[PDB]
This record gives sequence, structure tokens and C-alpha cells, in this order.
Amino acid sequence: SFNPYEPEL
Repeated sequence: SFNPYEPEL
């Protein structure tokens, strides 16, 4: 799978 990273915001 993969890890959740936050967008720009």
C-alpha cells in the first residue's frame, strides 16, 4: 500500500 501525505493547503 502507501502512506497518506497531506496536500498543499
